[PDB]
Amino acid sequence: GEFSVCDSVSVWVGDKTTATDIKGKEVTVLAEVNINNSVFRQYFFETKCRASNPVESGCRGIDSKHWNSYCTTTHTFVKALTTDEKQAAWRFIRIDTACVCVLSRKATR
Amino acid sequence: HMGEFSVCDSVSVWVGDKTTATDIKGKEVTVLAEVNINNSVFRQYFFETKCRASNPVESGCRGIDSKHWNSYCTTTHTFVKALTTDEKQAAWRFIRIDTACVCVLSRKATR
Amino acid sequence: SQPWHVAVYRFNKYQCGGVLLDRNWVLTAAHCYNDKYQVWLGKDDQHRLVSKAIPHPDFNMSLLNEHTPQPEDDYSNDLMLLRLSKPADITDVVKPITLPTEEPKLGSTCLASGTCVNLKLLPNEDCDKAHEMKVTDAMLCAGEMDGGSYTCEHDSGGPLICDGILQGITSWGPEPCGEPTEPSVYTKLIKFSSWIRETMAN
Amino acid sequence: NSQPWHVAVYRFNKYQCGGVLLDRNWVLTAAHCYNDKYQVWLGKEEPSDQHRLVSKAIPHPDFNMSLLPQPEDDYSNDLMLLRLSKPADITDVVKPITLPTEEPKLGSTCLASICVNLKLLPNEDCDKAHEMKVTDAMLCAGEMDGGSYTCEHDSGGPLICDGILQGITSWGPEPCGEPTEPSVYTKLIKFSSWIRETMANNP
Amino acid sequence: IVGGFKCEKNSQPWHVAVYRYTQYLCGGVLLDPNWVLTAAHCYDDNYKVWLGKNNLFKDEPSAQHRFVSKAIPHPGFNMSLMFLEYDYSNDLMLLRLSKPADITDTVKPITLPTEEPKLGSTCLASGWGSITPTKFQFTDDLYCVNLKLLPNEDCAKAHIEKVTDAMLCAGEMDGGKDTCKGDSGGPLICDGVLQGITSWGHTPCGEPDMPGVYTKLNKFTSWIKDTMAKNP
Amino acid sequence: IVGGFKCEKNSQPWHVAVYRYTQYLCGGVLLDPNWVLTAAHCYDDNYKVWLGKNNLFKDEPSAQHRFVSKAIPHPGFNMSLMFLEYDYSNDLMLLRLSKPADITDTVKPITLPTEEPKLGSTCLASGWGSITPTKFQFTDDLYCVNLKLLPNEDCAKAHIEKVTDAMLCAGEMDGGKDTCKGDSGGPLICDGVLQGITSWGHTPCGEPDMPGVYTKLNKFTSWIKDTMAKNP
Ligand SMILES: *[C@@H]1O[C@H](CO)[C@@H](O[C@@H]2O[C@H](CO)[C@@H](O)[C@H](O)[C@H]2NC(C)=O)[C@H](O)[C@H]1NC(C)=O
Ligand SMILES: *[C@H]1O[C@H](CO)[C@@H](O[C@@H]2O[C@H](CO)[C@@H](O)[C@H](O)[C@H]2NC(C)=O)[C@H](O)[C@H]1NC(C)=O
Ligand SMILES: *[C@@H]1O[C@H](CO)[C@@H](O)[C@H](O)[C@H]1NC(C)=O
Ligand SMILES: *[C@@H]1O[C@H](CO)[C@@H](O)[C@H](O)[C@H]1NC(C)=O
Ligand SMILES: [Zn+2]
Ligand SMILES: [Zn+2]
Repeated sequence: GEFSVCDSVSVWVGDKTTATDIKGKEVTVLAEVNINNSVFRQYFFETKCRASNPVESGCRGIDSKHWNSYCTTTHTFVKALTTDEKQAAWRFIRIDTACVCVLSRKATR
Repeated sequence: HMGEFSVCDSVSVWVGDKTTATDIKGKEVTVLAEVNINNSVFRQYFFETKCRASNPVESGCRGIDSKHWNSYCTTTHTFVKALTTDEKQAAWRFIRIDTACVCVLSRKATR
Repeated sequence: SQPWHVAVYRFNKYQCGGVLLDRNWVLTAAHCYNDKYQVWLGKDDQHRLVSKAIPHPDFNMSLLNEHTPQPEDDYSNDLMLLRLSKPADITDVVKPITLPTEEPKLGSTCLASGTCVNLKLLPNEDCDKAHEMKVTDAMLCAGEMDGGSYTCEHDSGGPLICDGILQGITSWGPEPCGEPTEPSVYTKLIKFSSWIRETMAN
Repeated sequence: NSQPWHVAVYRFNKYQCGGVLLDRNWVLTAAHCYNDKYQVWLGKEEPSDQHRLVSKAIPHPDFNMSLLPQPEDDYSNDLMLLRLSKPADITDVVKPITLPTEEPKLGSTCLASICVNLKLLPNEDCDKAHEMKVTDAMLCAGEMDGGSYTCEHDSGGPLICDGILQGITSWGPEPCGEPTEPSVYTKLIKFSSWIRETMANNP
Repeated sequence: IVGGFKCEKNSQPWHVAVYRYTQYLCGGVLLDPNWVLTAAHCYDDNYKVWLGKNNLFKDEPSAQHRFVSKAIPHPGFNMSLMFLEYDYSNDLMLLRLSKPADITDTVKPITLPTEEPKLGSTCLASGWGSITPTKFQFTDDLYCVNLKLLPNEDCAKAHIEKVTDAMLCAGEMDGGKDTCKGDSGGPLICDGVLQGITSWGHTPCGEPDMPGVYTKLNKFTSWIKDTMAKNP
Repeated sequence: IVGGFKCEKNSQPWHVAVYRYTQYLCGGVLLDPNWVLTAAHCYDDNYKVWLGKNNLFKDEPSAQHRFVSKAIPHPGFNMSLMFLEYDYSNDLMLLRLSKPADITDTVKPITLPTEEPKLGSTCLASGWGSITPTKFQFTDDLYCVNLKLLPNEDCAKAHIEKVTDAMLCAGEMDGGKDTCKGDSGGPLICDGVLQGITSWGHTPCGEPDMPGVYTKLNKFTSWIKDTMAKNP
């Protein structure tokens, strides 16, 4: 019946230690949050691609003779507790969220 | 104009006027704009990405073999932990947020 | 490598999984009930239409289709047998699975399937703790916990093969997945063996 | 019918920058968009478009090339002139744009091309967001006071305040910065005599 | 055409091969020297028409080849088409040739229907579409096959897509016989009378309990005779 | 071929049209009675071969049509090709025919290079490809066009895709003439001697300062005779 142009996988991540801030620098994630002892733990919902070429032409269903295609992982920004050297605060970190298909024109005639 | 492009078009915005959300348990819940954690005020902003159209082109998504595949663009969601009210309590619950615009395929029965 | 897995294409509502029990029968959940069905075996592989829909009489139909999810819902007796209009061909990819004989051990390593899955069969109170639905003695409870990466999968009607043998059938659960550590509730298969074996023979 | 001066600078393996067409022969982008190879795409390939190769790259000398992320970085003098190998054709989709004449008024409405309505804020509102160093040779613009904000950042792109070209997008986190934090553009009047000079001495 | 036989040397003169410049596109029937009828979903930006052919790769002087100046598809066809429940209802398209066809022995028009076809009738379908069910292996020779006209319910039962009163259900139930990809626009001649045009079906083609769906031409005999004289 | 003239009847007997069942695929060049040469990116799962043709919809008796029994593409071609900087380097493929070409007046093989082409050489390219730059309008008649062999640097300048050792750059710099979609696998004969095959280029075709890229056959003459001798 129906199926995706690029395959994906969704998992919850609780073992995330390092991440990339919105400003572009590295930051270290903090497992437990809110009060002196684990009122709630930080879990992130991520979605990555399974392969760049699910079908060796790239994405499924593309007109291989006309287009060059590849599947790439798209990111999103989520607020999360982290630390830089010693200052710890709520920062927007880059989280994987989808698998989209990209296109270019095929020069082959 | 001359290079690479998305198979389905999208738009990314920061939302700060969000009041309602349908959480992970399927329940309608109210989203507050300001948090209160460790002596400070930070406003709740969510990064959303939706589709611009279901048909960026009549035949569906771009670059698809319209004489073999039926196609449409649809919006994909993700779960983000946010401050919410479920009439009685105020708690941090996972709410459904729009995140991507993916393309779906089916097989054409036309010969 | 899970040959018994079948996909129940319900027409204009969410898909359901199921188990192949006999060259002629398929076992899914009652909350998967609909007027039109289409059973996809394998992996257009094989696909047959369903002639005989049979929900366990002791299930609540009011619980069916778009209720606002309240935690006092007794999904108990969530079970259904579908009969194929034509038998399923056995291939190295389509194979049945036998009903349970022995009782489930708590602590067992179980498998589950699927916008694999290595579980452990926990006590029912662990499920009763997430006030999501009513958990009774006609149900099982399973969760997973070996790290900080839990996969988001919830297959309504799919199997729960514990200690190598069939033991349960995925009941109602949040979709695509639940809160990150939360257990899911499956329907216990032994408690209902008599009903199956008779409806499979009679 | 909107912004005909806009151009895309295909920097090959690096991030695609934007630019403004100033003459039929000259394109103006940002110095930090500097690379070895360039390809300039003007227009809305599918002909309405236009693509020219660049024959001369000329960054401002007074720029720090080591910058090619820390808050003590001076992006001052972030400007570059690219000369096309063949002239661009003026059409109903490709038009040049004039250098500024009058000074920009604070509080003016400005346009900006994983087109937006900005307001020219006082340089301090930028200084307070410790991202980079803000100097008198830069402008500060911010999208303001709605409920939801947009996510755009076109390096080398034009900042057109009240009909006239007033700036060129300098550095900034991409795809976009934070929810209310302003962006910094390179103030053009301040470099007007330099552009006119590099344009009359390199034909 | 899966599970068929090669058609006799010049048995189907109404058969047309619709091309798009140099590439094959669909089949069709010749109604009038100036008119050809095919299926709406073959809509492209150019139509050449090869008249009176049997083997697309041989020398046939009997053949003619014309161009098309106008194309008129039925307004009921959703052109977004060319969720799994699609409605390929009014799948039909008139195609006006440039210079008229030289009606000879090997190029003869076929007559429209004035009859509601009967169930159980033995129908004929032809075309240069695939002979293999899944892989698409088109044929050089024009193939024919004999199908049985089943009731519309057999189709609705087996297909997830809409079966409406503008559709004719035909095929074999034991399987092995069915039209397939590339046969569209071709005729479904039941009991000597043209009653349908090959539109949609299931891939793999020729599966048991999965009949093909053809456009019912007698619920459209009006739009054709109107649009034909109009010289649109 | 954009900006060309209709060829002179028996002028290109080495020219072949490679079909994939009923659909046009690419052009080609005949080297040995039982061997045809075309581009690698024309890789599909069946190759029929039309020999001695001038117009695809006309009746030509002098022609022949052979089936292909074996396909041998160069291992250098990244077949994932059937980021913008692609490398279509070793775009080459040998196609062994089932029953041999009947060498006659209208079906004659062209000899492989010994030479290394010189610049300024006027080269000829033929093909059933498009005569329109933007959208694709294939031709029934075989067109021929005379291009100039430019330095490989003219190509690398304008194209974002790698121009390399195994490539020949040819075209006109004013614009107006250049092979185009559908001309692939065709020949690029520079001064009576075959030197290349049509591989890739830019769409729109015939744009000023945008020459086409052809496969330099001289760097492959050892692979050809080796794989011809091994009768694969
Ligand atoms: C075959 O082609 C693929 C592209 O389809 C090549 O993979 C790409 O390699 C480039 C560098 O050459 C990377 O920038 C791309 O990101 C790669 N593609 C993908 C989808 O990630 C591959 O290297 C080529 N292989 C050979 C032997 O040429
Ligand atoms: C023709 O096809 C289109 C799809 O291409 C139909 O649109 C869909 O219609 C169904 C209901 O019939 C909806 O559930 C889908 O969500 C629709 N959306 C889209 C984006 O396809 C359309 O209805 C059909 N034609 C007519 C005349 O209605
Ligand atoms: C059936 O389910 C509905 C909704 O949960 C409930 O209100 C009703 O009481 C149930 N039926 C019985 C007999 O308890
Ligand atoms: C260039 O950048 C470095 C690091 O930001 C800085 O220390 C140095 O002073 C700069 N160069 C000049 C000439 O200011
Ligand atoms: Zn099937
Ligand atoms: Zn171009």
